[PDB]
Amino acid sequence: KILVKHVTVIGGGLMGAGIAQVAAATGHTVVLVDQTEDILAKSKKGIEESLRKVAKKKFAENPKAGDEFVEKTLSSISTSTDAASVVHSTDLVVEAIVENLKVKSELFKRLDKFAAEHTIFASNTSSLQITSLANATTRQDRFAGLHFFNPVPLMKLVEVVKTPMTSQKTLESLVDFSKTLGKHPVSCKDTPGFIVNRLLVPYLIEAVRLYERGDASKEDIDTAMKLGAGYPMGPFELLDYVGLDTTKFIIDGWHEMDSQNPLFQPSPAMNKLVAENKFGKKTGEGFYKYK
Amino acid sequence: KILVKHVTVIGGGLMGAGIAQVAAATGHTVVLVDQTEDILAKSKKGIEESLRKVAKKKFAENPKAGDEFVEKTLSSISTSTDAASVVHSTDLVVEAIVENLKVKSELFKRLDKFAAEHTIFASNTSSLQITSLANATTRQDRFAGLHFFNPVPLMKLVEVVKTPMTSQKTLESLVDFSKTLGKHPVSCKDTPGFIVNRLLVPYLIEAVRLYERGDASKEDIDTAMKLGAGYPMGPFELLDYVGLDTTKFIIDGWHEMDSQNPLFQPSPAMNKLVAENKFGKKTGEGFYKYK
Ligand SMILES: NC(=O)c1ccc[n+]([C@@H]2O[C@H](COP(=O)([O-])OP(=O)(O)OC[C@H]3O[C@@H](n4cnc5c(N)ncnc54)[C@H](O)[C@@H]3O)[C@@H](O)[C@H]2O)c1
Ligand SMILES: NC(=O)c1ccc[n+]([C@@H]2O[C@H](COP(=O)([O-])OP(=O)(O)OC[C@H]3O[C@@H](n4cnc5c(N)ncnc54)[C@H](O)[C@@H]3O)[C@@H](O)[C@H]2O)c1
Repeated sequence: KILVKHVTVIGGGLMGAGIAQVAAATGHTVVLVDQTEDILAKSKKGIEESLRKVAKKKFAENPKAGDEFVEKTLSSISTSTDAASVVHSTDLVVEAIVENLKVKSELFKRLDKFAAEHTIFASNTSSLQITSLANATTRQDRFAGLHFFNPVPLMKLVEVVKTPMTSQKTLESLVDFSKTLGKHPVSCKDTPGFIVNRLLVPYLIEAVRLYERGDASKEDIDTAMKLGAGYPMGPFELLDYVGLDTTKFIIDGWHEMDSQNPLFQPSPAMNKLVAENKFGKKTGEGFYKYK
Repeated sequence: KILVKHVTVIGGGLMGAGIAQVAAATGHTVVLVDQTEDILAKSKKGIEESLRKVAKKKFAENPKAGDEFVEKTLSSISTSTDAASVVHSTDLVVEAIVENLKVKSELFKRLDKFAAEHTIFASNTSSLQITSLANATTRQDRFAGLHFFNPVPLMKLVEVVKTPMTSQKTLESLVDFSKTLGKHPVSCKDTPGFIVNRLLVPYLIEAVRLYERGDASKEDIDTAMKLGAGYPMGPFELLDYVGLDTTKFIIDGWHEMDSQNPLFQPSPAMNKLVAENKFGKKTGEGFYKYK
């Protein structure tokens, strides 16, 4: 196998900035690639802001050590606006840019030409096929899905999505890497939703459907799931936290890849808030209205 | 309305015992009923302990008022082998006997006679229609669902199921009662699974379906939902914990009542297990082996 040391992260937004911070904090050389040197500027700023928040907790009884952690860490993170030139020496490329088949495809198709032979490609896509992406390269044996959860620094889970073409050497390399990140890996097939989302989202909708038929109220349904099922958040809050447009996007996508399926029908009450920019907490209002 | 002071709890089983307990423990004057004397004894003995567990290790400050308290409470819990001889004065009958429509149905048709006027009837059924139980009487406006979660003394939720026949007086009556037990009531129509199980069980099966499909492993699914969703238990752990039969039951039932929904579509894998008495923990083997 291979030991991942140098990690190139493409896309420096929510997920990527996260994957960056974590890879660093656990002693990995990280190159953070995005489109504008200014995007990268803001990107890194946030990572610093997030690292300090973590430092006041992890080194609360010694701020000096705290301040060191942030410096040392944050230094292991370098940036670039052109992945093309920093990938001939990287061990792993973790992609987490716009959820768009066309765009990712071009990126990988291009990167497949520059990255070194041993380099592993991994997409953090929640809804596309890890197989489509992999076939946009001649490196399929070294391509997989590394699906993280937001916020990355906090979520201990990671799904290692394999296609029929992914070699066992690649996996082990990715499972180790994952652990080094202080995360816990679960093996999954290239199927819609992987594990979590496939069992979580259909559930969130059913709760909306149950609300639409008038059988119970939003408030009660949440209270019920939280106190009766032991869930951290009721389905209605959860949807507001992860964002309706995010969820809507995913659900419609599956719905197409299988329209005659009941579990994927569009929740009209859910297409309201979306078509009205009530996406969730991102925008201060969804099923609930936030301060 | 009615301020439920006296209570009758038909059935001293798992649920009955909790209700009986939590009830008396909250000022109410309970009465425990079952079929045999051997039974009634054990139920009350097992109550004591639980009370003490919420005593010995509970009541941090002053330990003293425990064996006193445990008596005050335990002392206000009569016991009969015939409900007919008691419903005469109670003002709330909570049934929690074997999950059988006929059996559960006749009992009610009977008690409807000997019962008092004001008296309210509630069933703790999880898989039957409250409406069809209420019609085994002529007190439909005072018959409702009272659904508790195991273990009663701990789980602080209670689903208050109303039939299109249940009266407003009868609901607020039950709500107040629910609240004076420290429990938090949520209202819901008489639909299958009410709220919780309606949203919980299809997910458990979906989990099992994902496994059967071969997409992932029992262990990974479990690790996934626990670490990614935040759930206390993985779908297969939880299933083995509530019993494959208990779960099989509920599903087949809702399936007959609607065989076209794929949600209720039974899982071969689960029948195969139940078909060879592997119900889970109460057998030491469900999807997992125990000892
Ligand atoms: N946020 C979630 O809830 C979540 C969870 C898991 C996985 N994901 C997946 O992660 C990916 C990104 O999600 P996000 O929330 O981090 O996104 P985002 O919208 O916060 O940021 C995407 C970043 O990608 C950059 N980008 C876009 N096109 C690019 C290109 N061609 N080259 C280089 N950089 C480019 C942007 O400039 C932007 O900073 C998606 O594929 C999505 O499916 C999202
Ligand atoms: N245990 C759960 O997870 C759960 C949760 C909610 C609701 N319920 C519902 O509660 C009811 C009982 O479940 P349980 O788990 O408490 O079972 P259980 O078997 O522990 O308790 C039922 C009690 O009823 C008694 N009984 C049987 N037939 C009787 C009759 N004709 N007259 C008087 N007493 C009789 C039994 O001897 C037994 O002690 C069912 O209707 C079920 O759907 C169960």
